[PDB]
Amino acid sequence: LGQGIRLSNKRKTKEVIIKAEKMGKYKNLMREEYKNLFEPLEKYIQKDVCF
Amino acid sequence: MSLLLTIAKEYKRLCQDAKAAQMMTVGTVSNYTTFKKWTTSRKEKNPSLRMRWAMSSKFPIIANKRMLEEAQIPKEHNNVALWEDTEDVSKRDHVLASASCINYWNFCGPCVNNSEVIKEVYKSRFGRLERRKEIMWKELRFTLVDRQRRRVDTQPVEQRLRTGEIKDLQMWTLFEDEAPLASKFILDNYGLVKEMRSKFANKPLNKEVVAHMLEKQFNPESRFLPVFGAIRPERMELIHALGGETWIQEANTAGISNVDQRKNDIRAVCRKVCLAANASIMNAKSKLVEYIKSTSMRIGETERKLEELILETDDVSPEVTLCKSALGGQLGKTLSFGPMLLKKISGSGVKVKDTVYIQGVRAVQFEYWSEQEEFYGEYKSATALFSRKERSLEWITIGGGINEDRKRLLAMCMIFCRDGDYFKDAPATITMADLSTKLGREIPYQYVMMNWIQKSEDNLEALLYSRGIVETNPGKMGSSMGIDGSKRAIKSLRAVTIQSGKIDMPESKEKIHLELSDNLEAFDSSGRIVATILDLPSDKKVTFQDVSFQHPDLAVLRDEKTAITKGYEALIKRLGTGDNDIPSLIAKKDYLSLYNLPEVKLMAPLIRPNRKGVYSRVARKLVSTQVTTGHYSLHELIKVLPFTYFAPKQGMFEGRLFFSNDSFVEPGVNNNVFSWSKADSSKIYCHGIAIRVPLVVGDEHMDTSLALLEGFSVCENDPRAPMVTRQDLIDVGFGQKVRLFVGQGSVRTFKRTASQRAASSDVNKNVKKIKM
Amino acid sequence: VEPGVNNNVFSWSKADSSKIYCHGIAIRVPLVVGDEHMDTSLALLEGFSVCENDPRAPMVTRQDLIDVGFGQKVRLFVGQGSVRTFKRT
Repeated sequence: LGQGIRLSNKRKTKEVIIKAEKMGKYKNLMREEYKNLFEPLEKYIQKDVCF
Repeated sequence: MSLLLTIAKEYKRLCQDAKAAQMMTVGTVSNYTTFKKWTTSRKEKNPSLRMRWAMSSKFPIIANKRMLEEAQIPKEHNNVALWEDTEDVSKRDHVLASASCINYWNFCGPCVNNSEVIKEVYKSRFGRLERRKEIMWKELRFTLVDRQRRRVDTQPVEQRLRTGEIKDLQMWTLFEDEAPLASKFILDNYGLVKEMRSKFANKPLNKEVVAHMLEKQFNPESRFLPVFGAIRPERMELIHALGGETWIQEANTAGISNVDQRKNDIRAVCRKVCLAANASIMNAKSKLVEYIKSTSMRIGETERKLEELILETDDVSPEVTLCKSALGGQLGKTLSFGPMLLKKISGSGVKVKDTVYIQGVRAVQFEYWSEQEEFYGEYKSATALFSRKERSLEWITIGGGINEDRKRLLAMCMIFCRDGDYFKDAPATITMADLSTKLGREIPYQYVMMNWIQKSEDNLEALLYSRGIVETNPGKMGSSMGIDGSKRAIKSLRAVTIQSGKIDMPESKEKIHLELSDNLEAFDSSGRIVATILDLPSDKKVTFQDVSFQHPDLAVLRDEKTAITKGYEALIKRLGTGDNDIPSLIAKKDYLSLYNLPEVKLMAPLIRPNRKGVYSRVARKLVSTQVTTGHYSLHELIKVLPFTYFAPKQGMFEGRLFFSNDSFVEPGVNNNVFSWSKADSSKIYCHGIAIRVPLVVGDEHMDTSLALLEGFSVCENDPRAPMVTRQDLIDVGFGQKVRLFVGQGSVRTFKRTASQRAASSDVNKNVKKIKM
Repeated sequence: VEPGVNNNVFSWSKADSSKIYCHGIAIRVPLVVGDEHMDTSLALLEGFSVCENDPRAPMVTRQDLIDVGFGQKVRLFVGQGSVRTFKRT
């Protein structure tokens, strides 16, 4: 999986960066379209890759 | 019109009374001001209470009556009252009204044609708004803030002026018929007046409001505030939204309002002329004053004289101080010892002599002060509060933020106080050669040690060692300073204390008149030196933009362009009053006598010799064409005249007129050799140098009496000469007299003859002829 | 045709001065010359003469030539990327 998503506050003055291996750790934050596209595949993820 | 007749009838009725006649007869006009106070005097204790208790009424406001009838503002629009016929007790020509009436006007009332003039009336506040929109905010963070208190400016302002220079500017822009005699500030700053005048002319305006707003547009609001971070008018204007004692709203505000750039430019120029004049050995005083007055510089759009900016600035730097001293400008009580800044809080003293041995035995006199004194001191990002006592640094406290700055500030204080044994027995490294006299000019031992420190860091380390070092007592561990500049150590210097938190800059709204010597060192009614030429940087090369050093010593051009420029200068100086000058000749339409001036004859050798005939034809054509009719441009004859000296001939005119050094002028377009603009019509730029055209006659572009003021002068009053207005003032003949009304309650007699001489020379020369 | 330069219609060069090309057709000269052509200092411009190269001299065009003087060197293009210096007379 490519580079992971990024977080940011409302004004975008601060921005966190996370890798792919940790996207399963912050699923509660990602948008819906990005969440529904990630949960059904969470089963197949191993560390940062997809089987 | 009918109004004028009404005013006349009113004056008559009023003179029929007895007391009114006596009061309008005694004294001068100034009494008006007095009478303006004895009337309509009434105040209130708690206006808030009376506002909530007054607006609760039916008709709480007053308003004009005739203005409402003319606007056809009804009464009882929709069962809601708007006003009623009555007479307020004070005015007697106003009628009660209600607040609703105001809204009525704003919604269905009479409309003026346009109101964008507002953006000019209130330029300062729309300027605030515009600068704000271009800020890029950032995150907000929490922490404690080190806010130092000090005096700063909160209003970004271009061309800061004085108060006497505004009270007149408010006249030539708004009330010109009632204007007084032209003052020097006006004649010099003509383009400025023209600029402020173009906007507020032929506009519907309330002028009292505009006049007050002009005062605000030229005021740097100086305040004593707590402050943090950089110091710039753009930040100080919105400091309330950048940080408090516990928070900081980060934001970048670096690229806006361009104020400090002008100030650093001014200081660079001042350093230049100060060093140049220092190059002399016997006239650095007169040399410096001459270099100053012979220089000009651009500020935004306008062209300003250096000596005028120097007497307006407030930069407490060792360069600006000297200049302001040469020009007799008063200044504040701030000292300067090398790069640091100083200010005395209390104490006193007087000079005393002492000596030191440089190498082996070589006695050298150095002075010190015999008493105790207390000082605030400021180096880059570091502050200090110290005390000296009879050639000793008694104590010192520091509140800086860097180790390097702390060490340097402490060292310069030790030097400033002659503390240590080095002032008792100098080091071996120094010698008689390093002592003084680059070329004969001695150097007090102080600045000797100063440069010895700035030379190598190890000298600074040794000097600090000159201060006692001891073991850090218990508890004082935090308030102690090592040799590296560390907030704590096991062994620290002696009688030194550190702290976090800058020290509050002292304050005093005092002014002092100082003087200076032949070595450019200012003194203040005492042997103390406030400024000098050894405390400023050695040298550096800089390329100044928009500057004019029209003085020989300050010039790099070759003799050719200089010859052309001097020819143009001489040709303009003939633009004065009196017959045989070009204005009289134009008035008489004697376009022939211009070809025969002596000035063109002195510039003639400079014309391209192989085509001098062709240019002559073309040149003469333009002049005759302009003079015969009357529609001429004063800035074009002065350009083409130098070519009309020879005899016309035949040939193809390409479009340009060349000199003998492959530098040309083209008739109609501005180029590098001769330029001018309708904005500032009182300047001619030749090879960058600026040349001031006198104000004797006004062509089509110049459009007021402002262009005639350098041609008139006052003379013994003569009741025979005629009395005229300020508009017919253009139709008098050179050398004639005319009476006129000036300002208010004053009549005088003028004569259309100029006098180029000033008072500076007629005073200085005759003075120097008295010191013999 | 243009002076001081070569062209398809008319061309020639040194080391072959006995020939004159015309659309590539070499023609012969009924005479012989080794120096009659070597002096072209006056065949480039009308009232000027070539002189030693000097970069200090300013570039000009063919129009401004009218307003030049004497003792005033000037560079000028004599062809495609070929610049040369000239002096009046």
